[PDB]
Amino acid sequence: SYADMLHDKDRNIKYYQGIRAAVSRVKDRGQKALVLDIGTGTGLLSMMAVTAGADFCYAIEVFKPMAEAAVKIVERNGFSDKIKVINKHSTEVTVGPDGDLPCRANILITELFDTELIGEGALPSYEHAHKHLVQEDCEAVPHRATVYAQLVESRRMWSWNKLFPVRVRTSLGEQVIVPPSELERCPGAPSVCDIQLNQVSPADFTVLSDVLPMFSVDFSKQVSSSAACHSRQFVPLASGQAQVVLSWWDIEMDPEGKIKCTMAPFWAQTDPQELQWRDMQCVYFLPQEEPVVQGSPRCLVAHHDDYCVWYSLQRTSPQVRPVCDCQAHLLWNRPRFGEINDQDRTDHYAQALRTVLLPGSVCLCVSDGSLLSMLAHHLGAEQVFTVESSVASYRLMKRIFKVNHLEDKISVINKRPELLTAADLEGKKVSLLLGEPFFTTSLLPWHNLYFWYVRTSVDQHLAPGAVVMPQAASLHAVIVEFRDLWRIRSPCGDCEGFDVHIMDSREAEPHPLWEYPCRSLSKPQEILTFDFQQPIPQQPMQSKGTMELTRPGKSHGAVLWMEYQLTPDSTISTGLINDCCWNPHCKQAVYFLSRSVSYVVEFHPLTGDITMEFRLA
Ligand SMILES: Nc1ncnc2c1ncn2[C@@H]1O[C@H](CSCCCCNCc2cccc(-c3ccc(Cl)cc3)c2)[C@@H](O)[C@H]1O
Ligand SMILES: [Zn+2]
Repeated sequence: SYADMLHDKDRNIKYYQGIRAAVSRVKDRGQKALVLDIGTGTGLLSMMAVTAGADFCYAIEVFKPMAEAAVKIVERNGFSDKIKVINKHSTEVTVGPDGDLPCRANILITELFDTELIGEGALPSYEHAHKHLVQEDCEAVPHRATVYAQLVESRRMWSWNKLFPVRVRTSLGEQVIVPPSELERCPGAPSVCDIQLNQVSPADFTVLSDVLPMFSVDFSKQVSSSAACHSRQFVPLASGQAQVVLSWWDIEMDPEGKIKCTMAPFWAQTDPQELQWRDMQCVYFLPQEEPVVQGSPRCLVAHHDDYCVWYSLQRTSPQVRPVCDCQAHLLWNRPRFGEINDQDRTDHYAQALRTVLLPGSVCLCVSDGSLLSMLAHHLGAEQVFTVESSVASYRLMKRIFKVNHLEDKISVINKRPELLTAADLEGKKVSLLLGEPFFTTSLLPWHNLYFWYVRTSVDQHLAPGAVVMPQAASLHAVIVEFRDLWRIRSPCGDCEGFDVHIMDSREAEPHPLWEYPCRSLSKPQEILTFDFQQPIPQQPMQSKGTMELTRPGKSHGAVLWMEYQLTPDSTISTGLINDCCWNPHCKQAVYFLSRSVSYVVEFHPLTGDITMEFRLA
């Protein structure tokens, strides 16, 4: 997490300018400059405050390992005389004879901000600090933040929050899978969706409002963690369906507002060429979509408690954070909603099924919260068994079956799919085991090989000449140059003249690369192939190999992903779709390196784990 904090020169330079100005304001009134730095991490901002002329710094860090690093970094840079590191939560910190501080500080520095601004406890930390740790009449860096909101319509972003009608073409015309009405009514998951709006095509949404300033936090004055709401009257820039609130904040480092960072996306700033990349923006969903009309004014309401923000449109006439009362939002993350609502993807799976559905086939469907079972039945399966391994998921799938009048056409088995019995299949044999494959708990692409393990575990229940779908799957890699993402894992070593070197097999990281532009240096190479049609070989699959770097640029990482061979005539990619183009529904794995790259990759059968190394050569 704290590798990103150092690579952000714009953040560091602005904190440094704020700290110089805030220490000078205090020294110039003839006063002792006493710094309280809540969330010191490395101590960088405490080291800045001393170079600026602060008399002492009290640097608070709750995470022991970081506290201990901060102690060593302060010593190496020569600041131990003027910086005391305290390993506690700021709310446990006291002023007194047996206290952490001898007296209240008069310069308050923090970096307790996430994408939502208040999600890392800034409101309660600042509250406790003004109450107990800081003088009235005190400098704060940052001085003030402001949260902005922009109302939009976005089929694509609304497809992260709602189940749409799903179409399949049967022999006897086109069929429609409709969503349970309670989904349509749900406010959705009571949590922010944090995205790089800079990578959203301006075609994917229509702006309905100006950028509205919704509220400000003044860090120099007493701050409340109390629930509040802020209403802004606005004039719709156009007519359409109010669906999504795009949000971001800016900070001012000084009382005059001269020193400023903003998280604003490209289209809300004056010059795209002056943009400074961040490791971003918020996407919220209105609890109901509703039409707005050009010229015809409405009131957008920002709500917040001590950690959470949420949005409503005030009724024309005319508060707990609403929660999911439909189940779906607790089982399906935003990407998964988007994935299920991709009609081209459903069409591609439909055509795969028309192929491998021999007359009177007996389908077992394996994949969490999957619509394949409904497609299978609509396309002429004799009988459909499906596995849902949680009660919540069992109940949601039964609910979707019921409202589509298929409650007696599809059997849900509520077990771990590998532990399935002959009686769960009503003594019938499976002619067609099928899946996406998708499982809720899969973090890396190959975790979905759990499908293959299940296929192995249930061999004895498969009819002779049983077809599997996917029939096979392959691990693919490509070496890439990242526009920006390298900074997430690239040691700083020197940070504004301060030495943080003490801060600066390898597990591949999952990342939604549709949000992180990059270009291919190698050609894409198939690394391992998995034959689902057969059991898992109980001996590890290895594969040494070479990838020739054919266009120039810093070889930043190997991007790994799955492809699934559905039928012989049909394949689908969770990685490259044809700057690299990435399937926006799945996370790809990145191996960070640290005229050719060489690899050892090994798949382990007892686990599904894959160990790998990528060395330049
Ligand atoms: N109350 C606490 N007391 C003591 N330690 C405490 C307390 N809370 C927390 N921590 C510690 O503070 C430390 C920090 S937390 C927060 C985790 C990192 C979040 N940045 C990531 C990020 C994303 C997006 C934007 C920005 C950004 C951009 C510009 C500007 Cl100008 C300012 C910020 C930053 C950790 O080391 C915690 O362990
Ligand atoms: Zn819900």
